[PDB]
Amino acid sequence: MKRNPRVTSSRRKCRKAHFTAPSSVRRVLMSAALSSELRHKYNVRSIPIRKDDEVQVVRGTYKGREGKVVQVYRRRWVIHVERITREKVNGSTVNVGIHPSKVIVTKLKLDKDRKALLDRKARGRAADKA
Amino acid sequence: RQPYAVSRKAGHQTSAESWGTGRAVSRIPRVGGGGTHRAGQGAFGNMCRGGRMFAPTRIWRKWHRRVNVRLRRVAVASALAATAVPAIVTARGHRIESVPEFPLVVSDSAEGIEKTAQAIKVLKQLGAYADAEKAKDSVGIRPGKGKMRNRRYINRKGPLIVYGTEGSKIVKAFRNLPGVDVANVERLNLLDLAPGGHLGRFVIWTESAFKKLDEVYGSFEASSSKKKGFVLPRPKMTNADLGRLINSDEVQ
RNA sequence: GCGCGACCCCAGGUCAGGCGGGACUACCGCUGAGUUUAAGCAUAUAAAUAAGCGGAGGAGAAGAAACUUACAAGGAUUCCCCUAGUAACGGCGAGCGAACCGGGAGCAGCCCAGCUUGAGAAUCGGGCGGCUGUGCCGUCCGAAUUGUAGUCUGGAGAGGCGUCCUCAGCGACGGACCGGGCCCAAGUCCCCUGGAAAGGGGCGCCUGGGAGGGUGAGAGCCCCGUCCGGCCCGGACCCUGUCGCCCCACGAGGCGCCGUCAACGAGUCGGGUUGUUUGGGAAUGCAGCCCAAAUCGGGCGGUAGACUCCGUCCAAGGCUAAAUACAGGCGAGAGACCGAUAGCGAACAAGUACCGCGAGGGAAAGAUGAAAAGGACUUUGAAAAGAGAGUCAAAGAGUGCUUGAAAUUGCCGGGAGGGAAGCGGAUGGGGGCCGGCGAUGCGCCCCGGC
RNA sequence: UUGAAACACGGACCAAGGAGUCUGACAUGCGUGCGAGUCGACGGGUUCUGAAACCUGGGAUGCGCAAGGAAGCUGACGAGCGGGAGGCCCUCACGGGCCGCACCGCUGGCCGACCCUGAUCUUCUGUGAAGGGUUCGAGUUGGAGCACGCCUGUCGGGACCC
RNA sequence: UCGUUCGUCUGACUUGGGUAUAGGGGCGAAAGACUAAUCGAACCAUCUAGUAGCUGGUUCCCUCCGAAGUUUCCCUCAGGA
RNA sequence: UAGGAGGGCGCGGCGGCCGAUGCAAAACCCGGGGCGCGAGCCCGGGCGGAGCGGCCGUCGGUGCAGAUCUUGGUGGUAGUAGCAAAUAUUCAAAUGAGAACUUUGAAGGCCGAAGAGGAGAAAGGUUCCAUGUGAACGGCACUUGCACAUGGGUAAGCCGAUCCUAAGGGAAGGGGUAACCCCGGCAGAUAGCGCGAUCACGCGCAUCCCCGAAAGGGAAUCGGGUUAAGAUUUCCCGAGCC
RNA sequence: CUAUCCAGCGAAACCACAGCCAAGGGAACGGGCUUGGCGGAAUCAGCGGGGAAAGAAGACCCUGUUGAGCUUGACUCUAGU
RNA sequence: CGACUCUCGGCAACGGAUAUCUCGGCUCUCGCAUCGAUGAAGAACGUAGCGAAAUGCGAUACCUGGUGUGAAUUGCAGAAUCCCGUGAACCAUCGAGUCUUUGAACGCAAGUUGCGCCCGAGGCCAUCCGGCCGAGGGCACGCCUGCCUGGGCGUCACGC
Ligand SMILES: [Mg+2]
Ligand SMILES: [Mg+2]
Ligand SMILES: [Mg+2]
Ligand SMILES: [Mg+2]
Ligand SMILES: [Mg+2]
Ligand SMILES: [Mg+2]
Ligand SMILES: [Mg+2]
Ligand SMILES: [Mg+2]
Ligand SMILES: [Mg+2]
Ligand SMILES: [Mg+2]
Ligand SMILES: [Mg+2]
Ligand SMILES: [Mg+2]
Ligand SMILES: [Mg+2]
Ligand SMILES: [Mg+2]
Ligand SMILES: [Mg+2]
Ligand SMILES: [Mg+2]
Ligand SMILES: [Mg+2]
Ligand SMILES: [Mg+2]
Ligand SMILES: [Mg+2]
Ligand SMILES: [Mg+2]
Ligand SMILES: [Mg+2]
Ligand SMILES: [Mg+2]
Ligand SMILES: [Mg+2]
Ligand SMILES: [Mg+2]
Ligand SMILES: [Mg+2]
Ligand SMILES: [Mg+2]
Ligand SMILES: [Mg+2]
Ligand SMILES: [Mg+2]
Ligand SMILES: [Mg+2]
Ligand SMILES: [Mg+2]
Ligand SMILES: [Mg+2]
Ligand SMILES: [Mg+2]
Ligand SMILES: [Mg+2]
Ligand SMILES: [Mg+2]
Ligand SMILES: [Mg+2]
Ligand SMILES: [Mg+2]
Ligand SMILES: [Mg+2]
Ligand SMILES: [Mg+2]
Ligand SMILES: [Mg+2]
Ligand SMILES: [Mg+2]
Ligand SMILES: [Mg+2]
Ligand SMILES: [Mg+2]
Ligand SMILES: [Mg+2]
Ligand SMILES: [Mg+2]
Ligand SMILES: [Mg+2]
Ligand SMILES: [Mg+2]
Ligand SMILES: [Mg+2]
Ligand SMILES: [Mg+2]
Ligand SMILES: [Mg+2]
Ligand SMILES: [Mg+2]
Ligand SMILES: [Mg+2]
Ligand SMILES: [Mg+2]
Ligand SMILES: [Mg+2]
Ligand SMILES: [Mg+2]
Ligand SMILES: [Mg+2]
Ligand SMILES: [Mg+2]
Ligand SMILES: [Mg+2]
Ligand SMILES: [Mg+2]
Ligand SMILES: [Mg+2]
Ligand SMILES: [Mg+2]
Ligand SMILES: [Mg+2]
Ligand SMILES: [Mg+2]
Ligand SMILES: [Mg+2]
Ligand SMILES: [Mg+2]
Ligand SMILES: [Mg+2]
Ligand SMILES: [Mg+2]
Ligand SMILES: [Mg+2]
Ligand SMILES: [Mg+2]
Ligand SMILES: [Mg+2]
Repeated sequence: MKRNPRVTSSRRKCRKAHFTAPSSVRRVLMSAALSSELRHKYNVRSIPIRKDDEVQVVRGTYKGREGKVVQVYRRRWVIHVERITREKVNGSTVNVGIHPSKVIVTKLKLDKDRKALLDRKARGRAADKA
Repeated sequence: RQPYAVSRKAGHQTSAESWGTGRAVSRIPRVGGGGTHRAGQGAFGNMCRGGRMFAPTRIWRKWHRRVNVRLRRVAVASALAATAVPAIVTARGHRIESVPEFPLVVSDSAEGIEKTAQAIKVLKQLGAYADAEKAKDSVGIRPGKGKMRNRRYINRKGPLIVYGTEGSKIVKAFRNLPGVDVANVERLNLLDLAPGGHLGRFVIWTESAFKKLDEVYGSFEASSSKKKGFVLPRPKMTNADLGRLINSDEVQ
């Protein structure tokens, strides 16, 4: 149960916050989980998903399909992954939509900012357990 | 409770006026003007669409009702007694079937516990964990309108833990457990001791708290309670056993 | 053939400045009804209200007794409770209606004018220059003697004397309060169903975290969050907490005595009369006009009057937090509230479309799907479309598309009818439907085994 | 409406909405608590889901505990009778006797307004032994009340709706 | 409004545009005429959900009890005590 | 009957208890079976696709057939009343899916110029012109259009406005006013000073500011050409004028 | 020229349920009730007897302790003079 | 047998009730104190590769700048150097900027983009070492402090 009398526990406000969040806020909301191998290696559970990351679907009808992130299409709360597609009636091919909370990031697109971000998150999870 | 009421001005933001008689329509006030579907439509009536309600609710309803200070204390006394009767604690729905004794008093070593995991062992060593099981298992979404009025989940009641010493930590070991409530000994609440208005809340007393009860409520003697102007209520019937009275030698 | 100085007025696109308008919740001033009630109606009531005209702030207004009381008296203002539906007022009708005492919240008191620089305007503004720069310094003009400063404000005070007792500032680090950014527990393990597992069963784990939300169906462990707190950045602050240097005075203040002085607000008070207002009643406040003061004097003591005594305060100038109010603004948090004819008029390009010359009036209108995967292609047709097909768990969920009632309508099957039909009781014929619609078991017995 | 099948009015049909409520004062009844008391209702303290709960004050706040007078004022000196539920004593028991609650009836005492009365005492205008009354009181000779809750009723409010 | 028929047509004539008068006010060769289809007092918003002893309506079942149109007073006679 | 009371039924929340549901919740549908005197209730079948129910206490914007009730939807009337003023059309051909209604030609008629012709002021605002067009709309129809869609189009020293004053309006100082506002001749160092001068001074100051007319007053233009749509005089050619 | 018939287009008023009469009774003039007369599908064009036909909460009259315009020797006031 | 009318059932229409929702409303509580001549509120017109409305903005016009974050925006198209970095973004936030015409609205007006005056950087010639077109910018009213210019026998002094 909440203690901070500045955070709202109302269904109406919490939904408004979610569905009217700006782009800089959807990056955190559309966050994915590290794989078992990476969670073991970086000591972080989950990260905000990036353009060139590699994922594996773990819940959809496409469960067990791996691929590369090709678009983090924040305006629809979705990511398209390479070759995760279906064909339209006319025969054209379209990329199907995946929510970041139903994939695991099997490989990281690491940068200077990502390395620092992994550090800060790793410094944290240890700072409570120890 | 918080008050609720309609807007004071609602249904009364039109310049509508009755056409009168002679036009083959009822005499309800109507919206004048023209150029829109609103023109000529009824207004201000509780039968009209867009009108104000009959007897609009006001915030100066009587939300809060007063009870005598003494009647509050009498009812708390009755609720406490019923917590000590196994048949009534059973009948009110608590699984009390492996508990050793009623009243259920546990040592003061419980006081210093810290974790929800620590609290779970204590309930297991009593016969208390089964009742806490039922509370957690019974959690579901509230049927009806309340699930969208910020009251989405409901559950059953578990046991109530009463501690005596102020400033303890079992407040924080038990709070994550659905159904389980913690109370301090001096300031007990009737809403916990008889929730739903039904007698028989399952109470786990700490030894620190069970010994303060005689301090708090006193006896059948004047000025013995910590409370002022209070004496425990006496019954209308000293022994309620109709078996013993009806089948005594004196009456037969 | 003057030039003076001051007085009162000019005009300046002179140097520098400040004014007006906007918003309505709450606040200050003015002005000001009637509906209504009195079972009629005129005083009364509605109401010192609505409308009208203005003025402010974050609060505003009030405020430090020309007060109450009649007591062993109390002691600024405001607000709550009580006083109290009371005293009073009232075609004494309908009705109306405070205050003192008492109990709480919060408490805080100040500053002018006047006799009192005269060896000396010691005061203040502006230009210019400089610097440590919300100010200080120099200098030159000017204001002001028809009075700037200092003293002093009735509780006093000026004087006089007197052992005595009291006084200067800037550093340094912070604590609090204020805003912001980040970081932080545990399963997505095995089987089944399903389009989808967030469902069921198995086995586990977190919990100072089972508030809430998202994610393809009731998710603590999938994601954001929540608990405990950690960190980094930036403020305003003028409140206090400690270390450093500087040491407060012959000026002022306190305190002890003295009795010589002892100044205290004028067309104002106060009285008459008129109108309004009030619970205020031989007149509660206010305002017009007339009369018009006093200094052993003035204002009060809720019945007008004269005298004796008694209690009480000192108007006619000014400032002053806190406790209080808050349908507006901005920023939050909640709810036994409403659920698209409800809730604001407006959940939506709603004060919109549209109407009116105008002042103004003022709607209707939410929901495909988990995902557009929104129906390629063939065939008939001028086309719209149809028939096949394709997508989908599903399209019979097909772009006003979740469900999809009634009124009313078409088709198919059945039934009946000589100027209504429907209806209540009877039953007969047809239908249509009902297997808990309706039983086959129990007692003696003889084996042949359990 | 005395009287409706009416040549009385309203009603073409269907869906949805649609009218004795909230509040303040009082009253009777009922329930709860305490009881000559009873209310903690403005505050304060405390309270980690709670605007909740819990504690505190009151030696005088409200109502009650005393009334009659316009007022100045004065302020209940202690009740008998008839009938009575019920209990007890007697009788073989029918019948008798004793005590008798509530309630009904009857007659009184006392307080007060008004009238009447007057020993003694006293601060000379007060007191009041005795003795009163076809008078009047929402009096006393029964302490029963206070708080909360609900229905009903009267009234004020938009006040059942138009 | 239309058809036919009518009145007047150098005049106190017809007419456009500009301008003046605004609600117990205007303007009137006077009809209470006209003042934006509104006139014996326009229109708009508000006071205002104005008041009505008067008309209309007033939403589920069963069971039990069950009336009055008469008295007195009232500017009382369709009302109330 | 009016009226009063009791006991129930039903709707939506809240505190409690007990439960159903993707092996199909709610809602709705039925010539399905039953229970209850009744309010109502239980089950079956179907449709639907994610929520719901019973019991105790408690609470309320809690039960409709009416109100010339409110809003929405729907009938019968009824393929009915009706589409009838302004004299009138006809033949061939083209086009086109389709022609009484479009286009060309021919014929027959009408307005008869105080016009059914050619141009403007007000008012409108793109209706103008070209190209194309599924629906709607053009009260039959349409290939069509004043509709819909996409584009294009308004050229000035000389036409106007602009300048001047009319009736009249606004207005500074001043007068009134609680203030919003109301008063312009009331006469004030009235606003503005004007003119000659500059290389500075002089003179004079009288009835005085602004607004108000695309019909009053008024600097100046004519002819000939040109576009799908602009011009008679805005563009081009020539010739002038202020 | 309509009406009429055809192609195309296509309303509204009104509507408890309806729609053949005679007498009786009845809220004293019935489509429905009582008793009789009768009574046979489905359609077209007209007509104005009836539906006490539609239109409009009678404007006449009365009532109301509802108004308003106007008047005056009504009551109470008031600008002006 | 049929037509018509009425009726029962099944299916199909018509219509939008019901159920289930909800970035909306309503109510209560809390914190704070911030418009304008330095031109506000309000009005108008513009502004995007493809936009009418709403939202945003102002000729620097769905934005410029700084800072934080750290790789998108998205209906289509395009530059993409913008990817271990001065670095994407219909991102957040705010200090630097811009801010058309109006409006208390201010040079006079207004059914007018109408009608004046003043200054003036910049350029041209010489009718001067002045004059011509200027980019930009002023000119409202009342008031206060100072100043400059001036008026009147109002009161004086001193003269002539
Ligand atoms: Mg009608
Ligand atoms: Mg409403
Ligand atoms: Mg007044
Ligand atoms: Mg009123
Ligand atoms: Mg009256
Ligand atoms: Mg009345
Ligand atoms: Mg009257
Ligand atoms: Mg007002
Ligand atoms: Mg103040
Ligand atoms: Mg009282
Ligand atoms: Mg009053
Ligand atoms: Mg987590
Ligand atoms: Mg699972
Ligand atoms: Mg959830
Ligand atoms: Mg977390
Ligand atoms: Mg007076
Ligand atoms: Mg003051
Ligand atoms: Mg609405
Ligand atoms: Mg609406
Ligand atoms: Mg389906
Ligand atoms: Mg569907
Ligand atoms: Mg769904
Ligand atoms: Mg549907
Ligand atoms: Mg149907
Ligand atoms: Mg048939
Ligand atoms: Mg039958
Ligand atoms: Mg049968
Ligand atoms: Mg009658
Ligand atoms: Mg009749
Ligand atoms: Mg009637
Ligand atoms: Mg009718
Ligand atoms: Mg209904
Ligand atoms: Mg008391
Ligand atoms: Mg007795
Ligand atoms: Mg008696
Ligand atoms: Mg009422
Ligand atoms: Mg005629
Ligand atoms: Mg003629
Ligand atoms: Mg003629
Ligand atoms: Mg004319
Ligand atoms: Mg004219
Ligand atoms: Mg006449
Ligand atoms: Mg009403
Ligand atoms: Mg009647
Ligand atoms: Mg409700
Ligand atoms: Mg209702
Ligand atoms: Mg209905
Ligand atoms: Mg009814
Ligand atoms: Mg016809
Ligand atoms: Mg005709
Ligand atoms: Mg002519
Ligand atoms: Mg054209
Ligand atoms: Mg047509
Ligand atoms: Mg002009
Ligand atoms: Mg002209
Ligand atoms: Mg002209
Ligand atoms: Mg030319
Ligand atoms: Mg036809
Ligand atoms: Mg007959
Ligand atoms: Mg009839
Ligand atoms: Mg018959
Ligand atoms: Mg026939
Ligand atoms: Mg016929
Ligand atoms: Mg007829
Ligand atoms: Mg009729
Ligand atoms: Mg009538
Ligand atoms: Mg009467
Ligand atoms: Mg009258
Ligand atoms: Mg008279």
